Amino acid sequence: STIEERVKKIIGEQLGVKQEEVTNNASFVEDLGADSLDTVELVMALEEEFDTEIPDEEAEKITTVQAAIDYINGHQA
Ligand SMILES: *P(=O)(O)OCC(C)(C)[C@@H](O)C(=O)NCCC(=O)NCCSC(=O)CCCCCC
Ligand code: NA
Ligand SMILES: [Zn+2]
Ligand SMILES: [Zn+2]
Ligand SMILES: [Zn+2]
Ligand SMILES: [Zn+2]
Ligand SMILES: [Zn+2]
Ligand SMILES: [Zn+2]
Ligand SMILES: [Zn+2]
Repeated sequence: STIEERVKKIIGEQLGVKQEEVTNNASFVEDLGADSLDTVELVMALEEEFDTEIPDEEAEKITTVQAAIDYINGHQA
C-alpha cells in the first residue's frame, strides 16, 4: 500500500466518511464535514501512525487531503 492509500484510509475512519468520498482535493471541514474534536483526533491519529509530531499552528493550515499526504511524505522518518 502507498502513503496515499494509508492516509486516506485513516481520514475516512476518523471522520466516518466513505472511501470514495475522500478525494485528494477534499477539504476536511468544508467537504468532509469535520468538527472541532474531529480535527484534534485526526491530527493525533496521523501523528501516531507516521511517528511524527506536527506543530499545532502548522496543522491548522493543512486543510485538504492532499496537504496531509504531502506533510507526511515530507516528514516521516
Ligand atoms: P472548533 O470550533 O474549536 O474548531 C473548528 C476548526 C477551527 C475549523 C478546526 O476544525 C480547524 O482549525 N481545522 C483546520 C483543518 C484541519 O482539520 N487540519 C488538520 C488536518 S490532519 C493534519 O494536519 C496532520 C497531517 C500529518 C501530521 C503528522 C503525521
Ligand atoms: Na506498498
Ligand atoms: Zn493498493
Ligand atoms: Zn458521506
Ligand atoms: Zn463531533
Ligand atoms: Zn504505536
Ligand atoms: Zn497537537
Ligand atoms: Zn491558530
Ligand atoms: Zn519510522
